[PDB]
Amino acid sequence: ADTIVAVELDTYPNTDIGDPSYPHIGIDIKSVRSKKTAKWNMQNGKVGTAHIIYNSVDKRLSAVVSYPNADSATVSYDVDLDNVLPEWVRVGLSASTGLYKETNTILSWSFTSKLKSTNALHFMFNQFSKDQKDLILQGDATTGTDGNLELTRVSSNGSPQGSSVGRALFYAPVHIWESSAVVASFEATFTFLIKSPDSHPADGIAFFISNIDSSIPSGSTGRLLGLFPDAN
Amino acid sequence: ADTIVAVELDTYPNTDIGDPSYPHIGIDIKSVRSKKTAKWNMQNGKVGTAHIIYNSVDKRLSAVVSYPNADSATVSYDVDLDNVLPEWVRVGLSASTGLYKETNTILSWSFTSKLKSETNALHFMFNQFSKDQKDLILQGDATTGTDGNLELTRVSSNGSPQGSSVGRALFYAPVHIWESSAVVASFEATFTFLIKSPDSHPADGIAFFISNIDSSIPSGSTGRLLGLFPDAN
Amino acid sequence: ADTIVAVELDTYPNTDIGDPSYPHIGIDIKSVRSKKTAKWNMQNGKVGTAHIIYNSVDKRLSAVVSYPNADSATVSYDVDLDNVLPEWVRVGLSASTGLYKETNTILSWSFTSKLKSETNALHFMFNQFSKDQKDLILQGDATTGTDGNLELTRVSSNGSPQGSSVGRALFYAPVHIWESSAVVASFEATFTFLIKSPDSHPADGIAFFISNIDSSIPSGSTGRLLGLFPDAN
Amino acid sequence: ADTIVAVELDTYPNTDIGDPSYPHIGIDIKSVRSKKTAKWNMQNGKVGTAHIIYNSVDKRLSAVVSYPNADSATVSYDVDLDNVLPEWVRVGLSASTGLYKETNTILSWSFTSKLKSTNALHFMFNQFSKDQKDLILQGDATTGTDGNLELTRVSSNGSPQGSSVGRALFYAPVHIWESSAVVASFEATFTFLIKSPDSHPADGIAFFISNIDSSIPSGSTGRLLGLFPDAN
DNA sequence: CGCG
DNA sequence: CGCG
DNA sequence: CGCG
DNA sequence: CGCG
Ligand SMILES: *OCCCCCCNc1c(NCCOCCO[C@H]2O[C@H](CO)[C@@H](O)[C@H](O)[C@@H]2O)c(=O)c1=O
Ligand SMILES: *OCCCCCCNc1c(NCCOCCO[C@H]2O[C@H](CO)[C@@H](O)[C@H](O)[C@@H]2O)c(=O)c1=O
Ligand SMILES: *OCCCCCCNc1c(NCCOCCO[C@H]2O[C@H](CO)[C@@H](O)[C@H](O)[C@@H]2O)c(=O)c1=O
Ligand SMILES: *OCCCCCCNc1c(NCCOCCO[C@H]2O[C@H](CO)[C@@H](O)[C@H](O)[C@@H]2O)c(=O)c1=O
Ligand SMILES: [Ca+2]
Ligand SMILES: [Ca+2]
Ligand SMILES: [Ca+2]
Ligand SMILES: [Ca+2]
Ligand SMILES: [Mn+2]
Ligand SMILES: [Mn+2]
Ligand SMILES: [Mn+2]
Ligand SMILES: [Mn+2]
Repeated sequence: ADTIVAVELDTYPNTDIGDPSYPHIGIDIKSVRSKKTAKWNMQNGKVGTAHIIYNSVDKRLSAVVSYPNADSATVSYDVDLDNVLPEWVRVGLSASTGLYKETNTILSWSFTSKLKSTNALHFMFNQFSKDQKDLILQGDATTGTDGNLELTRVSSNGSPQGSSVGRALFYAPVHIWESSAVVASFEATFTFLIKSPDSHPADGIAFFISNIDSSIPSGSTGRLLGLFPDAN
Repeated sequence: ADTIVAVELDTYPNTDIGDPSYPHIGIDIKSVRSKKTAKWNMQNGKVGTAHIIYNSVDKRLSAVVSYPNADSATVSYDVDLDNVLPEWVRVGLSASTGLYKETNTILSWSFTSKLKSETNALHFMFNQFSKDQKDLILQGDATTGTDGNLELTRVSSNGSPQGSSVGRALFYAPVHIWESSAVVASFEATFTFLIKSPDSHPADGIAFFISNIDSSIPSGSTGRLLGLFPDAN
Repeated sequence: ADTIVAVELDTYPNTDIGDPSYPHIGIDIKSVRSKKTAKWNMQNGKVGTAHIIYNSVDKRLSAVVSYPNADSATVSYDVDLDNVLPEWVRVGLSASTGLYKETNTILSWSFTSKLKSETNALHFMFNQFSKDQKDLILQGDATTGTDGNLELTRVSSNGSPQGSSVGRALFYAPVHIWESSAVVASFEATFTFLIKSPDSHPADGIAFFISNIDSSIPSGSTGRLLGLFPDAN
Repeated sequence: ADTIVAVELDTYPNTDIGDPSYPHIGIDIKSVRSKKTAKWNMQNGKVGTAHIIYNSVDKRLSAVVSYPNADSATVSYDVDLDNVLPEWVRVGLSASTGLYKETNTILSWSFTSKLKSTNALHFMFNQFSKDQKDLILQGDATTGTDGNLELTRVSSNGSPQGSSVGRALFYAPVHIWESSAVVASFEATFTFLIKSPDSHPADGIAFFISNIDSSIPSGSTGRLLGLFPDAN
């Protein structure tokens, strides 16, 4: 399979596969069964912000998700990603729907990698164009609509569709850990708009790191958030 | 053909095809016959530095090349790159040898692109090069890992630079260099190099280039063509 | 006197002292009588954006001012700032009112300086302004904390802009803008603003300026003097 | 007194005041008695590198000190700096000598602060000039010698002097924590050269954060590393 | 750039 | 939100 | 920029 | 590296 390290924004509780009984941010290592979660006060129709953090010193992958004039949700997890991910990886955003639906609109996406042995990579998207050549769009992902990236399908009228799954990956491979490295670090930021006219919103957005050749697994709509082929 | 916009560091004056009678920095638009050149006091065996700058406001592609405790060579040229290059491009370094030889060692390479239309941005910095660099497309004789440097032309096991060589490094991701509905667009590019030649005739040179995404080394672009051009038109 | 190099956004044509017959962006070297101006379609009540750029290679101080879904105004001027400004300077925003009035609200302000001689660098970005901003020297009527914005000229409790007002924000740290033994020197400056006037005569304007470290608002630099100049020479 | 948060590079063991029996990196909160230390293989005469890290999510101040072709030393400590430092602070380098001497040469100094409520500050020094107007030099600190910052005094010949103390602070105050802030972070980097012809080298270099008006305390040469007035 |  |  |  |  693909090797997956993700930060999940789960909006629908799949209690069948260990999700808590409420919308959660979670830190996912190689399994949709998060290794740590937190209660997340999802605001239907409000534009939200996600900062994900890791360095080689603290070896702690942390994330904050937050809305204007509101409290935040934090989740952290201690993991050596040098023992999990290959040296070279791709970084990406994923999203899915199932029986229930939501828009998976990405307005902004920023990512920075540093290796003091210094080597560096930084990209920032605030507008998305119709032909975004430095993005690998997989599944139902689309660019150009209001200058935003729409990871799952949404009607001309605006109505989000169900049983949808799509991903954006940055075109260039990233060196996220080096053999002879003193410090390695990455920051990742994105703003999003999950809006659902149906009061049961599903299924969620995730930042992920994966092997370079990563592709949407067979039937990864819904509970699998476009990352995992099974709920193991 | 490929569309090429390059900054050439010509160490070998090919007077035959319009090169001045001396080693020159030049600004090359779609032709190896530079549209602007300047005298460059190339120092055999010394590590040197190249800054290249362009913006949508000044629409002026400029370059400075320099060695520690020595004077600089500057070249500028007014060109709307929105009228020359496609929207999406790759940025790269090229180098060649021919009748003579030189090492075309790159120790560092930095590039930044900005589009305010609310800014979109790409920045990469290489100070070490690994044996398996997946964020680089090596074409021709180009190789990485030797002293953690990028060697664009071939170097014998013995350490001596080889002749009739040509190789290019391109950054893996395509870059958006201009958009119609953008207010300001800009790029900076920096690289350090080591041109060293045991032969007192050093040839042929190093160049920063921007090109169509799918760009590839032209056949027989060894020598005066610097791995960019198929002909000296 | 203070030495001033400024980019003026003149909303009130003072034809008396060489302002063109319309609202203009201008490049001001040591005189309010700009050494280059351009027609600026100022939009009352709309948030606008200003990019200002200069390098040691092109020695050309350039500026773009623009509002969303509208054309830009550009101005450039060739000047060696190494021949004008001292080595160390402060960078600042200024604004004034006089016969009429306007709000001189600054929502954002970004500035970057680089000296490669191995690069020395300074960058600050303000998107919020707090009530107690210790990294800013407010002079005159300038104030912070109102909506998290910087209000260079006075605004009544009622919300209406006041006349015969002048205030300036300077970044606390001195900046090294040029060195003798430097190969490349550069600065970028960005700020968003809101000029809104209930009076259909809006006055007087906003300006980015560089100046000697100890620079201070000249006496009676309200109005056509934009808080930079003591006289209209 | 001044309010002090420092990362100490202690080269001489003052066992009198809790220093371990060997050269250590340590994380100092309001006392020269570090709240955590680590063994540091100081290389006399070799140029070394120091990365210091903190964010509001992990609330963990961490540091790595290292030399080329050698293993590193790490020290971390969990502390809310919003409960320790005032909102506005100055960031600085300090160094001292006592009975025993060393050079306290700084070749490089970089510092970055971020507040997503984004506000930002970044300065990088690779050369130091004779009149460095954006630095507040206190005590014996000097700039211009080889383009380096010399925090303690060193003879024309090169010989480092004893009972010396000097500090560099960046001119501008820094906002290191905001009331209504989602994320706050700072990185700090500096290269240094501690060289001692006397085989007993003392006393050390520190990165510090302090109240804006901070000044070298009375008799803070030696064990006090130019930060503390007493060894409490 | 140096030699014929 | 439906099915045991 | 609009009014005398 | 000196002093109990
Ligand atoms: O109208 C809103 C009603 C609230 C919904 C019920 C929430 N409670 C709940 C469920 N739901 C059952 C799980 O399976 C439902 C069908 O599964 C499909 O739909 C979702 C939506 O995208 C997807 O995650 C699945 O993979 C699949 O596509 C619990 O388990 C629980 O608690
Ligand atoms: O101060 C300026 C130095 C003057 C150099 C004079 C040139 N020396 C020289 C020539 N002249 C003719 C050049 O073409 C012959 C060489 O051809 C091959 O060698 C070079 C080496 O890269 C290459 O540019 C060509 O394209 C070709 O591969 C000599 O014959 C000689 O020696
Ligand atoms: O499309 C361009 C608009 C044309 C504007 C015409 C000017 N309107 C105007 C004048 N003309 C003389 C200007 O000086 C008198 C005003 O003096 C005070 O007001 C301004 C406001 O900031 C200031 O610049 C001056 O320095 C002084 O404080 C009027 O009298 C009038 O109305
Ligand atoms: O020639 C090298 C010999 C090694 C030195 C001894 C190390 N062992 C040791 C000490 N030393 C006694 C502490 O006080 C000594 C005098 O103190 C003065 O000198 C130092 C040097 O800068 C300074 O830290 C003091 O504040 C004061 O200025 C231990 O305690 C221990 O273990
Ligand atoms: Ca779920
Ligand atoms: Ca040539
Ligand atoms: Ca005016
Ligand atoms: Ca000590
Ligand atoms: Mn989940
Ligand atoms: Mn040429
Ligand atoms: Mn004017
Ligand atoms: Mn200690």
